[PDB]
Amino acid sequence: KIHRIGKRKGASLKDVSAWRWIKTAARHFKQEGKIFVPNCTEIMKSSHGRERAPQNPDWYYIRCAAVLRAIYLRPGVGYGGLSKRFGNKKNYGSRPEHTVTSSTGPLHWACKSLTKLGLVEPGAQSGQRLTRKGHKFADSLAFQV
Amino acid sequence: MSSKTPKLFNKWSFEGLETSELALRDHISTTAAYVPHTSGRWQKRRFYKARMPIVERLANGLMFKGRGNGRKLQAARLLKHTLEIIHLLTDENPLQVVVDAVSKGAPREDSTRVGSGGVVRRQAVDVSPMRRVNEAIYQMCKGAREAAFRNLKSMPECLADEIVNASKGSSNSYAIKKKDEVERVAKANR
Amino acid sequence: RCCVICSNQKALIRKYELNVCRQCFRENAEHIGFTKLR
Amino acid sequence: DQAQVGLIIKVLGRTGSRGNVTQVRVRLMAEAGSPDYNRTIVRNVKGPCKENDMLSLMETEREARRLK
Amino acid sequence: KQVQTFGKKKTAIAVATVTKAAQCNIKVNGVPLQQILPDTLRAKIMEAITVVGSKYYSRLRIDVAVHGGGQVSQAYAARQAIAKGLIAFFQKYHNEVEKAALKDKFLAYDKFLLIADPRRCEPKKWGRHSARTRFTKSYR
Amino acid sequence: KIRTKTVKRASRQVVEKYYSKLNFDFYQNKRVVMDVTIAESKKLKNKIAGYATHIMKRLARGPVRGISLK
Amino acid sequence: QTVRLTITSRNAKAVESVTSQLLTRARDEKVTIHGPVRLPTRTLKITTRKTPCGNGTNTWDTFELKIYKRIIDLHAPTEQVKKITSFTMESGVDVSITILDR
RNA sequence: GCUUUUGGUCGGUGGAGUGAUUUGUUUGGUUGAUUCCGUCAACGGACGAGAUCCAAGCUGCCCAGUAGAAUUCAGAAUAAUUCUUCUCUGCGGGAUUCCUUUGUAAUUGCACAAGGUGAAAUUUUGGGCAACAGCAGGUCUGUGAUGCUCCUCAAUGUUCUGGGCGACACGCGCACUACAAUGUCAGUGAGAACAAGAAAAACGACAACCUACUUGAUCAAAAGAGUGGGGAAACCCCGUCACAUAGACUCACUUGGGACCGAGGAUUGCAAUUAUUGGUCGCGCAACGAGGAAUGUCUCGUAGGCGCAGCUCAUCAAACUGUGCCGAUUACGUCCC
Repeated sequence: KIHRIGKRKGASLKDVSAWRWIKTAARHFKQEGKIFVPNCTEIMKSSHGRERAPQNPDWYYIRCAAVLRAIYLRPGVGYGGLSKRFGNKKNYGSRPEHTVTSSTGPLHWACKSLTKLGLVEPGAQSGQRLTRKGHKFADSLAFQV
Repeated sequence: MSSKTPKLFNKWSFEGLETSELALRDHISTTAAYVPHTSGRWQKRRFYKARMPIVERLANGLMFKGRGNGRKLQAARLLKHTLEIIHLLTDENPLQVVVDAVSKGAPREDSTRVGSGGVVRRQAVDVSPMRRVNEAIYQMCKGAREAAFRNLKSMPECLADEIVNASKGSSNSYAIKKKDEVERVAKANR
Repeated sequence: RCCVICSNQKALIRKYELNVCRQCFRENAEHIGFTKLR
Repeated sequence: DQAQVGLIIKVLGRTGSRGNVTQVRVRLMAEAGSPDYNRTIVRNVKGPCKENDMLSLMETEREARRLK
Repeated sequence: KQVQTFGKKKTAIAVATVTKAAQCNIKVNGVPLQQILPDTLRAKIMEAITVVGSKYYSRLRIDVAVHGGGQVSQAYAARQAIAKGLIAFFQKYHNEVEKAALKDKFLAYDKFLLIADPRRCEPKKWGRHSARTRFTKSYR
Repeated sequence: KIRTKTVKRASRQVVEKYYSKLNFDFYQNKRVVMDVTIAESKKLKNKIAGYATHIMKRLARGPVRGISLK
Repeated sequence: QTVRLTITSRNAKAVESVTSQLLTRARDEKVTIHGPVRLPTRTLKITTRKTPCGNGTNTWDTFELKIYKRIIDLHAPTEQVKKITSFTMESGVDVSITILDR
C-alpha cells in the first residue's frame, strides 16, 4: 500500500535516500566533465560539489510520475530565473544539455529505456524504508526511530 | 476541546486572550485561527478591518516595500519565528504580548492642521479606536525595516525586539517613541 | 513587403494572420468581418 | 491613571477642510455610583469614527471646536 | 455510495472525487494531506477536516483534481471541494439534521465554501498600464 | 436606483391598464409584465416590474397620478 | 464510413441556421445522426492605433472576429450525404464538409 | 486628438422685450446623470444620459472520438463498462430597490442607509459607444484622396543600384522605461509544485511554420542532423512562491551592479566590420550604498511584485497589446490645493 512519491514527500527525501544508494553503491555512472554548469544561465560553479548528485532520481521520479518524457520535457524540472541577464528584463529557459547523459545512467541499471520508465521500479522498495527509517530525527511513532 | 473548536498557530493557545486597555478593548481581534493567511474580500466595506486576527493584520501589514516579495507565505514564515522567540523570551502567550504590544504603541491623541487654506494651524485632535489599531501595526513593523536594514546580526529578532519592548512600554521601541513624541506635539500645542 | 492596397511598404503592416490590410488602413479597408466591440 | 474612556454619542458632523477630523459629542465612559458625566464635551477625532466608539481622552475637559 | 464535487478560486479548479471508507486519509491534489510542503497551507487544508467535526464525521477516502491556478489558489480551490465534497454526502446519504449541523458550523466558520468568492483579475485596457494604472505624465 | 421617465411612464401605462398585477410580489408582478410588454431588454422589465409594484402598493395608501377607472 | 461535419462561419444565424435546422433533413429522416456540440469559439483580435497621424490621446482600437465551429457526426449512408447536404439551400458563408475517418 | 468625465445641447407654436435676446432648460429635494419627483407662461417634441451592445462572474437546455471523470475484471509495484461532477457552446434564467428596520429624511414624492436573501447588492463588474458647438490642434510620410506650383531625362522620377547616414561622444539639459544595492530570497546551488489568453503554412514550382522524441554524447554551452502530426481543443512542467534541503556565504562595495573590456566560438543571410547569445571566460578597482527641491496614478483581486505569449520578425524587446499567478496597507472622506 505504498506508491512512488505520494507516501513520502520526495522533496529532499525520496531523492536523497536514493542518492546515497546511488553514490555508495559503485554501480552507477558519473561522466567525466563536471567542470561545466548544469543549469540555465549559471555563472556560479555548477554547485558546491555533488553535481550529478542532485540530478539522477529527478529523472527517475520525473520518469515515474510524468510517464513518457525526454530531453525536452524533463528540463521543465530544471529551473532557473535565467538571470545573469545584462541590464535587461530576465527571462526563462531550461537545459537540454546534460539531459542525454543523465538519462543514459538509467539506460543502464534495471530501469527501462529508450521509450518508457522503469523495469522493476526499485523506487518503491528501496524507498519503502523512508517512513521506516528517518534521517532528520523523523518522528514516525514512538516505535520507529 | 480535542483541537476541534480551539485553534493553534501550529499548536498555540488563543483562548485565554483579551486586551488590557478599555479604550480600544472589545474591538480588537481576539483570535481563533490557525494560519494568518486567509483570503476573503477583506475590507469590502467601511469598518470591516477590525474583525480579523491581528495575526493576519500584522502578517497582512507584514511586508511593505515590495521587491520580489512573496508576502503572506513569506510573512507567515517570519511569524513562525517571531512569536516563538517572543513567548519564550517573555514567558507569556505571545498572542498576549502582540495584543499587549498594539495598545502601548499608538498615540491616543494627535495634532493636525485645522488651518484654512495654506495657513498651518494647530488643534489638539483626539485619536480614534481604529487609529491605535492601525498606526500601531503600521509603525510597529516600520521599526523592523529600520532596525533590520544593514547592521543586523539579527535575522527575525528585529520584529521580536519591538514587540517585546512595546509590551513592556519601554521607550526604546520605535513603536512607543512616537506615542510620546507625538504627545510632546500634543499637550504642548493643544 | 510592399502590401496590398497601396505601394506603402510602410505604415507598418500587420502580418498577423497574413491578412495584409494596412496599405489603405484596416480602418478604411473593412467588411473583413471585424467588429468594434470592447 | 490617565485614561478617561468615553463613548461617542453621535457624529456631530464632519469638521475641517481636508475631510479628516470629525466633530463628535463624547459621553464620558466612566460610570460611578455618583455617575460623572460631563455630560457632554464636544471633541474632534483624528481618523475614521463610528457610532459606538470608545475614545479614551488623555486631555480631558477641553471645550473643543467652539472658535474655528 | 458516492458523490462528487468541484472547487473553484479565480481560475483554479479543484474537483472533489468521492469514495467511501471511515478509516482513511486524503491525498493532496496529488499527495497526502500530511506531506503538502508549505506548512502554512496544510493547517488550512486541515481546517476542512479539523474544524467542525474532526474525526466523528469524516475519514472518507477522497482524491482531488486541481488544475487552473497557481499554488495557493489551488490550496483554496482544494478545501472548498472538500467542504462542498463533504456537505454533498450528508444530503445524499444522511439526514437533514446531520447536514444542518455541519453547514451551519461552516457558516459560522466563514465562507469556507459558501462560494468561490468570485474575483477575477481585471483585463488590461487601452494605453492604461496594467489596469487602472495610467501611462505617466511629464512636464505637466 | 433612479428610474428614467421611460421606466416611469410605461409602468404607469401598465398599472393604468392592468389590475392583473396586484400582489406586492415583484416576482408575480414581473411575470405579468414581460408577456404583456415588449421592451426588448430584460432590465427594462426588471426596472418596470420593480416600479410597477411600488405603484400598486402605494395605491393602497391613497390616490396616485394616472388614477384608476375606480 | 461515419462522416463528420465541420461548419465554420462567422455570421449571426448561419452556424445555427444550417446545423440546427438543416440537419433535420437527415436528422428526422432515414439517416441516423450523431450530434455533438459545436467546438469552442475563437476571436481574432487586432488592435491598431486610431490615429492616421502621430498625434493622439494614445488611443487604440480593438477589432475582433468570432469563428463558430460545429462538429456533427454520422453513421454511413452511401450517396445520401451527397443528397443530405444538398437537400437544404439556406445560408451564407457557411461551410460544406467532406470527411472520412475510422 | 482635444475642448470635455462631465452632463450638456436644440428647435416648433405660445408668452415677455423696440431689440440683441429670453422663457421652456427653475427655487427646493434626490441622483454619476437637464436622473427623478414637485413646483411652474409655458406646452408638446429632438439629441446626449440611460438603455442597446461586448467580455467577466452563479445558472438552465443541448454535447462531446480534437473535453474527462466513476466502476467493476484481470496484470505489473506490499482491457470492458456506464456516465456529465469537472470542460465545450448557441439560446436562455438571474437583479429588481425586493422584503425588514416604527431607521435618516419625510402626511405626498423622489429616494438614502445600516442590515437580509444570493454567485452577484446598487449605474453587478470592466469596457465599447456617445450630442451640440468649436481648436487655423495632427496628418499633403497611409492611400489613382485631393487644389495649386516646384521638379521632368548627366530627375526632387525609378533603381532587390552601389556605399554612407538616420545611432556619432562636450560625462551637455530633459521625458519614459529595465537593473538594482538586502540577511524580508539575501546571493547561488539543488529540490517540490502548478496558470492563461495566443500563434503556427506558400504559388502558376517538383517542402520554405512551429513543436514533441532521440540521437549530437567516450565528453563543454548554444549549435548540427534524422525521424514524428498539427490547418489548430499538439499539447499543460514560466517565474513570484514553496525547501529547512540541517546546503554555501558571511559588519562588507562584499559569495550583491552586470558596465566597460580584449581573445575564441555557434547562429539567422546577399552582406554583419561588435545583429544576438543557457556561449564560453578574463575585466569587477564603472557609478552606485533609500535618494535635494520638485513630480507621478488607482481604492479590491486593485496597487505592487512576478511572468507568459502577440505585435515588428530572415535576425533582435528594457516598447506597446493581451492573458494569467502573488497580493497588499489608506481613506468608504472633503473642497483646503
